[PDB]
Amino acid sequence: EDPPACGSIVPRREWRALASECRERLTRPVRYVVVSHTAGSHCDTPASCAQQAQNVQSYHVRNLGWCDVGYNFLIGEDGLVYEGRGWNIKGAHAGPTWNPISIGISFMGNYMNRVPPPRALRAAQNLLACGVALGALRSNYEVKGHRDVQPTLSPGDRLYEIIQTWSHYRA
Amino acid sequence: EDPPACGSIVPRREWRALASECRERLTRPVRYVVVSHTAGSHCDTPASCAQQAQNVQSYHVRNLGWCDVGYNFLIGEDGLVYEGRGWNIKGAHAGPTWNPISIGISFMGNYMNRVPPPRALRAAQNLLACGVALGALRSNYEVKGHRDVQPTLSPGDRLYEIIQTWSHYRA
Amino acid sequence: EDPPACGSIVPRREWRALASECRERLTRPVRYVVVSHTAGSHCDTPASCAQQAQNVQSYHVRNLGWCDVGYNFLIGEDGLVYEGRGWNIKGAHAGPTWNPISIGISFMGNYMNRVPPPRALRAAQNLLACGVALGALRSNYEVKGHRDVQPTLSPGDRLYEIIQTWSHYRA
Amino acid sequence: EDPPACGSIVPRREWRALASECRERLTRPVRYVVVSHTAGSHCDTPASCAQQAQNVQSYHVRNLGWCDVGYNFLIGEDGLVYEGRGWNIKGAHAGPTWNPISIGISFMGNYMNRVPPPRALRAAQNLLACGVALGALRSNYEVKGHRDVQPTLSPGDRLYEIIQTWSHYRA
Ligand SMILES: CCCCCCC/C=C/CCCCCC(=O)O[C@H](COC(=O)CCCCCC)CO[C@H]1O[C@H](CO)[C@@H](O)[C@H](O[C@@H]2O[C@H](C)[C@H](N)[C@H](O)[C@H]2NC(C)=O)[C@H]1O
Repeated sequence: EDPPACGSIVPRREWRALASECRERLTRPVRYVVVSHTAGSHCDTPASCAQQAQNVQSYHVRNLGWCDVGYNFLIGEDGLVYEGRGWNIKGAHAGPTWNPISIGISFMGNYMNRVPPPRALRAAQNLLACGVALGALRSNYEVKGHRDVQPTLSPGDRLYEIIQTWSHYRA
Repeated sequence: EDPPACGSIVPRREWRALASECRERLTRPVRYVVVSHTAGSHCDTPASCAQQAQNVQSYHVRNLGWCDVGYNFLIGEDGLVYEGRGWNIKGAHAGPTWNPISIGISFMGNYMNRVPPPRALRAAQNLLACGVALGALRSNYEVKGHRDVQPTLSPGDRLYEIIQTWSHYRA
Repeated sequence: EDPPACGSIVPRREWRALASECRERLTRPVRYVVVSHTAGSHCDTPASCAQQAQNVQSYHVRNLGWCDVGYNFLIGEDGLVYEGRGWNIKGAHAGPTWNPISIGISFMGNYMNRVPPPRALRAAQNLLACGVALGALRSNYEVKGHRDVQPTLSPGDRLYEIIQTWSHYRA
Repeated sequence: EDPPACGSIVPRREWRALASECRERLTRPVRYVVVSHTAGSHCDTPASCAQQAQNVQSYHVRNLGWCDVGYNFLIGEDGLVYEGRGWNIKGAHAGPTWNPISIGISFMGNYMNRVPPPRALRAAQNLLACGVALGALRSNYEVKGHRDVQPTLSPGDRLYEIIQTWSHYRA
């Protein structure tokens, strides 16, 4: 019934992100969502996750030389979502074919033999519903696992197994 | 005008590869080589390695819908090099910025907690030496680990540790 | 295969096409689409365009000796798509290398100094979407300029600039 | 900024439409499609037809005081479809009972003693199929004539007998 009717996100300033230099935009409404995992260590507190988001971005910006952390959003096990490039900026998370047409959300950690806590799954699914309500994502958007569009084990066997059951999943 | 027959490479026909639909070419001499691992199961016999190469290609062609296996060459633990897209066709292994200026060689297996056997490493260095002798690679080519140009664990912790010591490795 | 017959295409019979003698088939689904221009006269009415398509086929058949108009489909400035050899038959528009693995669509007119009207651009893009829907083209098909696969001016500088901005365009 | 709309519909702005002031919405997917003729002048080219859509709109807006042209979509004899109120906005073409539950498509011209060209009929069929793909029309919708729901000879005797032969028509 009123404008800002969706999910909470930790803003860039809050997790002390380096300023983005990316300018290429995505065309909303976006149809695809690609779920990946950072494949590294997980975090489970606002404190550790903010730090983890800073490290992921550092690697992408410092080492890979990218304009900003590749993901549009990051999901910490603290149950919070971390603002990446956002709903309107093209990400670098699934290749030249899917980057310009999807939203890349990455779960912080490695989920090959471990599943994310319920609160992390709720945060991600709450975020997608937020993207629909805002008009950032199509009402009939499609969820893919990173390994469905790129050769990689991401988002991890256990997590990949989870998203396959999701309402919007379409391999 | 010197022609060296230093190719102990297993032809696509020999490992029963599906025909390639790729047509884009690489401009020789190529300056970079990006080393990755398939992060899948490894193989130590010509027979099992031809089969694993088939699987890797099947994943890329049938699941990802690609023209061919993304790597220019694959390295088996059987100590043999398996022909991928070859020296002249641009591969799909390190992104839009690196694919067109590099040769991607991938070790079949996951090297986070395993090192490839000496014979696999010998195969890879001999393959790169052969590339220089043919004119396909610059004599002063630079080797990069996959994780140095893209966010990923590839080529695995132990293998990455090994290639960082290589003469041609560059930050 | 899939219920929806897609897009509005002017049937061969409607533009008074000479019967085709072509028999070689394409392998479904097709990966490539080569965009060309006829470099001939443009037409902006259903009548003038049915005539020009007849003229193009006439030149190809009667003067070049081809089994039919070499293009799989023709686009008119009248905003309609004119059926050539169709989705299932191999055309003659990009040479011995590409003809066997691509769909050739051609805009009727010379676009070195002119751009095709928006209706022609929309007709071309919906035809392709239709090809994908029909299973004739791969979901991840790639669009190429005629100049990218053969040494030619086709499809003309102005049109070439436009197809480069297309989502499925790959240099 | 991505690929354009299906059915190759000439956008409002392309046929130089006055801005719409309508707000009442239909709840897609819609169950009915009512076919009428404008009983106005006919046109057979993109230029003439854009002018006629302007004429029809001008009459409904300037003279009848409507928020926009009554029809959701207009079909020209040039074989193109012209965007009227579109898929989401309730039209004014079949009265208070039928306007809120149907999509109204109108053939530009008088068809009492004339049949519209095959392409105009194809554009109409193509428009309806693209409505389902978009999710605006019920995958299994129903088609009615103007005289089947209102006391009028619209869409004309000739055009009326043709739509009766359609596969989605309902008594
Ligand atoms: C200039 C012309 C180049 C093309 C010449 C080759 C002709 C035909 C090749 C096969 C087609 C590939 C392009 C279209 C495409 O299917 O995209 C891929 C997405 O999967 C799917 O659709 C799955 C369909 C299922 C969904 C059903 C609707 C990946 O995206 C890929 O696109 C490019 C080429 O493959 C690569 O540069 C890119 O590089 C890299 O390649 C490496 C695998 C690397 N590890 C990286 O992952 C990638 N780069 C980045 C930055 O992520 C790669 O991931």
